[PDB]
Amino acid sequence: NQYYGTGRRKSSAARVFIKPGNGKIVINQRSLEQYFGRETARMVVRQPLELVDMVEKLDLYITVKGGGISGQAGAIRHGITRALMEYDESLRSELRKAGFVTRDARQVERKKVGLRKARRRPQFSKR
Amino acid sequence: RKQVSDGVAHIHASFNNTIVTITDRQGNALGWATAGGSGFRGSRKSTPFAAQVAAERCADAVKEYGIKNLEVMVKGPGPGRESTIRALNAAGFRITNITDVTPIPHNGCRPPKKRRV
Amino acid sequence: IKVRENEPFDVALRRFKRSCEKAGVLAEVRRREFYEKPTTERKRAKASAVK
Amino acid sequence: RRRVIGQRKILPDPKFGSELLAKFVNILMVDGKKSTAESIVYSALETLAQRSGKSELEAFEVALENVRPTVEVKSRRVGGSTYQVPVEVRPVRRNALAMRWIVEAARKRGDKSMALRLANELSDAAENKGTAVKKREDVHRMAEANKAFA
RNA sequence: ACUAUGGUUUUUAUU
Repeated sequence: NQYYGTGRRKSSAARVFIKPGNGKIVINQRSLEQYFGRETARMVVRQPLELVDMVEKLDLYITVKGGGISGQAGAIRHGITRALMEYDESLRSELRKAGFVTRDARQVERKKVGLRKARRRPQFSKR
Repeated sequence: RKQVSDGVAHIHASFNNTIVTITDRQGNALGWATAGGSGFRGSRKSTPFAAQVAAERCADAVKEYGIKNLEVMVKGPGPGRESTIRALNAAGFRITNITDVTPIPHNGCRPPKKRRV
Repeated sequence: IKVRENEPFDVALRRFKRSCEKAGVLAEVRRREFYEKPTTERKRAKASAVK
Repeated sequence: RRRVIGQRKILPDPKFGSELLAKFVNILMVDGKKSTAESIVYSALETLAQRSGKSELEAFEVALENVRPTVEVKSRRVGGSTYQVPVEVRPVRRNALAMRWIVEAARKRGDKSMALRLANELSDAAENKGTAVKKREDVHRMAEANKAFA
């Protein structure tokens, strides 16, 4: 059976399929370490995968487009947990235990009016 | 060179110092120590620790004269007036009595009143 | 208590928690018509003062 | 059991032999440019083993055993008074502070920057010599001249 | 009762 999960984060969108079978991982029809190797988020997608042990009995197939690498990796991590919680509903209790089934507390908000980036405090020295 | 066996310990606690002196069965001071002589300054000479090590250094100031029993005389209100006893209870000799007296008692002697005036 | 009480004493009398300023006091014998309670034993919550 | 512990946060490295790593490479790090602060792993100690003696298996372990903070002295409230007290250096800080405290000679020694600075300050720290050690025993005695209540 | 620690509030004007 083909267990499906979508995931999205900061202008990036991903789709994940999980199947029982041979322990392989494919992304955008490339190997997991074929074009990544220096990017600071390239390992965070492995966090939920050791919870059921890696690359011995489960087939992964990932597709992604849009945004940048830290967005794509966070979208893929939650797409993996949304597919993995269909494969076995008792993993829900274990994915909560590590924070991997929740949308993280960083998302894009609309531009606060004027004032450059509108987050910094302006000049208030007393001179 | 000889054992005195019996004597008296003289303690004082002030708001700016702590003093411990030990006397033989004839009233002769064999050794003395103060918290100011222990390197401390101001009201820090009245800390419970400075009072404990001043007593420990006074037990070290009588280590050879051979003591088995004594009584204690406690003077003054200073905060060192409890911790000074713990190093003397570890000096290796018995404490037969402790006479406790503070100067100029009046008006209830400043205990905590616990939600009273 | 540290420096606020020296004496020879590190012991304390345990009559002063949930007995004073309340129940009671600002609302003395206010409701339910009780006449036992810790509010009658509040005359034991003394000394404290004078040592 | 769901919400329990929660575990990890950081993981132990099989090759570095120290858990201080996640706070050791946080030193001289600006605008999030980590690789310009991580530039001392398998480089500076490879040079220390070519500037003072031989090997590097215990040099960073023993330097922070020789330079070890244990007490700190602050003005602290009892209400309304604010007595000076000695307090013990908190267990998660106790060996993680001194490695960030060697700065009052860094712009003066002329050691030719980063990994070559580290290859000289550790050979003083491994004898409790040189920078900031006179100030460490000055705090140790700032807590000896007054021990407060314990 | 103990952050050791800062002098004292100008002659005096009169929308």
